[PDB]
Amino acid sequence: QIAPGQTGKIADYNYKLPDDFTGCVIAWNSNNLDSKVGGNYNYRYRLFR
Amino acid sequence: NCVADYSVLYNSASFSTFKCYGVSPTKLNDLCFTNVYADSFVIRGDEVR
Repeated sequence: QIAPGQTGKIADYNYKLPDDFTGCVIAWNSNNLDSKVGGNYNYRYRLFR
Repeated sequence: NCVADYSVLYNSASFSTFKCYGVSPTKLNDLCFTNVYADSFVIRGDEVR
């Protein structure tokens, strides 16, 4: 859902790219690190707005 | 002959896959149509695309 013109609880609420945005979208899997036991609360988000 | 409220979808997350080819997903509430036909069925996962 991260990209110009996308719709969703991400683009709509917590983090949004401009429709004219020019850039590079990068992602990689940290599951071997960031994942701790049952959950990691250091990373939160806005669910409702 | 009824009232279609599409704001419940965004307030409470339900649909896993939601897309609109002919119109915009968020404008379904602001713009209304005359007759609505819904074809309900079930298919295999790889048969969706």
